[PDB]
Amino acid sequence: RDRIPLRIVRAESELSPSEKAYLNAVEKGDYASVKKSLEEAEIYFKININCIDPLGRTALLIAIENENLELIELLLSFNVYVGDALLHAIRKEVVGAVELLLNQFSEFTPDITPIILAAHTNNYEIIKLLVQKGVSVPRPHEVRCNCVECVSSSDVDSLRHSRSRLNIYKALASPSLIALSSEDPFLTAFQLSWELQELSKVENEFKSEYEELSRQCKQFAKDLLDQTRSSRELEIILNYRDDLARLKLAIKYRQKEFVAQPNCQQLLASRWYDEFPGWRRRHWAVKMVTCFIIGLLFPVFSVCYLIAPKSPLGLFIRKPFIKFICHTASYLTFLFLLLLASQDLNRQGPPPTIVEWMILPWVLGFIWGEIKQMWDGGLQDYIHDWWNLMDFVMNSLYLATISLKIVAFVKRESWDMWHPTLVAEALFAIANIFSSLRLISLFTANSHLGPLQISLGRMLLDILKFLFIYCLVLLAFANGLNQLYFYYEETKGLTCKGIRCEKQNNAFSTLFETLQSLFWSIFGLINLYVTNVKAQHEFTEFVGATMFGTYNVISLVVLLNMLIAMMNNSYQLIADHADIEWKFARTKLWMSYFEEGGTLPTPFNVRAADNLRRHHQYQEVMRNLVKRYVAAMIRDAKTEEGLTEENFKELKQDISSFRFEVLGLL
Amino acid sequence: EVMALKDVREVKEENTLNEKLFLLACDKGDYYMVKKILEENSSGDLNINCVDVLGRNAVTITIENENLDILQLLLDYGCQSADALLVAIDSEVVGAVDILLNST
Ligand SMILES: Cn1c(=O)n(CCCO)c(=O)c2c1nc(Oc1cccc(OC(F)(F)F)c1)n2Cc1ccc(Cl)cc1
Ligand SMILES: Cn1c(=O)n(CCCO)c(=O)c2c1nc(Oc1cccc(OC(F)(F)F)c1)n2Cc1ccc(Cl)cc1
Ligand SMILES: [Ca+2]
Ligand SMILES: [Zn+2]
Repeated sequence: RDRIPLRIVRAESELSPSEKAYLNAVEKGDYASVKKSLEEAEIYFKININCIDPLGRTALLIAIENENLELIELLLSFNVYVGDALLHAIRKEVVGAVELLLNQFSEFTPDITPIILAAHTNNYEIIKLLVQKGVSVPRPHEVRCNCVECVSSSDVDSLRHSRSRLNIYKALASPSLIALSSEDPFLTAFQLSWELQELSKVENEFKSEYEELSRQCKQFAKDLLDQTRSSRELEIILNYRDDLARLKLAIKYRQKEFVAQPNCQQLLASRWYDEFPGWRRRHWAVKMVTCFIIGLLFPVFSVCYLIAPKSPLGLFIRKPFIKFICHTASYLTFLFLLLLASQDLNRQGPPPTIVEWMILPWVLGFIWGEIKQMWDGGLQDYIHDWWNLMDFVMNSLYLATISLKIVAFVKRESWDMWHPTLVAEALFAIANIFSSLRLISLFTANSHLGPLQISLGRMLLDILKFLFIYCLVLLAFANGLNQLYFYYEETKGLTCKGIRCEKQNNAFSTLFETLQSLFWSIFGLINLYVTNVKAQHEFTEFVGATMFGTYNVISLVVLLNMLIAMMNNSYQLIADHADIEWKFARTKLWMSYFEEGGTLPTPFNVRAADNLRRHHQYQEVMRNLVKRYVAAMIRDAKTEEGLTEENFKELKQDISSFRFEVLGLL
Repeated sequence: EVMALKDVREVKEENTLNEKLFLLACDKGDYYMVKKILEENSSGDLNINCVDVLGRNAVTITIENENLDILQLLLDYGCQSADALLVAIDSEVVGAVDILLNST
């Protein structure tokens, strides 16, 4: 046939014409006709009270989507089939669900109770009514739970269990339920954000939903910080503890929205510039002059607080800005010592007292500082920051240099290449490189270079993810060049073997030289005649040349520009909101320098009633905070909102019901 | 187990149900019914001013919902403003500001 026949394969339920007239009159919001229809439905008639449309639109459900309080009261009066229409009233976000509270397929999941849908809809009055009726949510299991019953439930229906856990965690992460049921909504928001992050880590599927939930919780915490209106309230919140203990908790739980708050940053800048007003107001040259004269006079303030702590010069180190200035002055003094150390002829070196003997303790002070950092945070906090890893390898290289110098002491152009003097000098050079690259981490304090460094630090992961693919390509081409070129390994008459000669030769004889040559081929530092063998075999020379060419194409033309494009997209995604990340890093630096421990730079460091009062103060101020917050979201939700089709349906149906009521009256 | 949920921050007092009926009457626009409730206020069973669940006063329901008859009704019978001229300014209406001339 040239025509497609059409029919309803799933015909579903059908309605009587009287039932259709009943449903249409309910949709019109009619008093008299609907009341009369139910009155004839009381006696034995065709009209059934529990008439369900094939669209799943019962007169109960239609009146719920009709929002007419008189009509829904009429329908509950003669006891229609109440199924999931309570959940429909929850979804519609109408306060008329209290009437149902006072009184086939399902569109919702069987796990969904009224409180879960109320928290999903995020209406304060509805959740308040539901918890006033008395309602307990089901308990979600832990992020790494071990329950035999829950495992068996996963074996029966894994899909229903995963949907159940997602629904419970979406109900708990609702801001209204947190503000209405939790003892400490800031602590609840922090713990819930951490739990949702670890849940998205464990559950690779449904990861976007958990990330959205965690970001929603962080946004709720940031909004609750927005609602504050006094520095006293900030000092109550941030210093609460059961010392900026809550700010420490926000730092630990990685709440970059909470930390980068303008009011929280106001308090942090007030505490950082302790009794130091007008620092930003003064001229840039003037403030850099003051910084230079504080950092130049560093030993007099650091000798104080070691002998006389209560002196005003001893108390000058109490200010965290002066402490940071003294620490960075110490570090540029260490780098100045390294520079003069860079600027004899003995098998074992006597210790060069003139410039290279005062480095030894300063390295010892660095080791003591890293040990103190190891004590404060365990192993995960140290390995969490990459800069602590850089400091660890710097101190390892310095300790290895000292050990090799000692080994040389107890034990040119004549020594073996494995002499401890040469290896000690090389390790000292690499440690100098790391120690001078340590300065780039001090740009977080500066405003101009801070987001730059943070964006680079969190794009280094994408750089490494590209360099893994580059490593695979490099290994493949190096294996090919090794297999092709290792029968022509020259042995006689070479004054210099390898690519690092004035006349390049033996570039592809072994695997290690092939890796080095293919690395240097990126920068154009390997000439074209390294692929020419001494023999006459021009075919193998051409295969080596075209293999070098194809590698050069893959590395320079393809993969490098792919790295450029990936960096473009990554830097777009990062500099969309990198300011909050930079302020988070600056707060981490400031609060690391806020501690009473480590006040000495690495040169010279070598009750129930009070708890009840703090608890009541925090409680009262946060009743004020949640009242302001719910007023704010009620005001916001009342504007900048599209009406769409449902509001027009309600507004037109009110005029229709009014017209029918007037026609009944007149 | 099952976590128990309860209103740990229930500052709103239910008081009497007649406050709720009056607040619903301001949200429906029944001028004569609210006049009857103000006559009952003159009798003294329920108060003129009642902060609702949403933390708002009756004149704020007159202003934010933008109808002037009930606002003139409580202004004739006497009512607590409690920072209501700023709410009238917030709604960007001119008439209610004018009668007011005659949380943030
Ligand atoms: C820093 N570095 C270096 O200095 N030399 C010169 C040593 C003496 O010539 C190298 O040969 C050298 C090197 N990094 C190298 O691997 C990279 C891996 C990933 C990225 C990358 O960066 C870029 F994608 F290429 F940009 C480079 N290789 C190649 C190599 C050498 C030995 C071994 Cl076992 C494994 C790999
Ligand atoms: C891989 N490769 C190569 O190794 N050699 C060196 C061989 C010994 O010298 C080449 O001369 C060589 C080559 N691909 C080549 O054409 C390309 C076409 C398109 C893109 C491209 O990539 C890039 F855009 F350039 F990046 C390169 N040509 C040029 C060529 C030479 C001879 C003949 Cl008949 C035809 C084309
Ligand atoms: Ca450190
Ligand atoms: Zn479990």
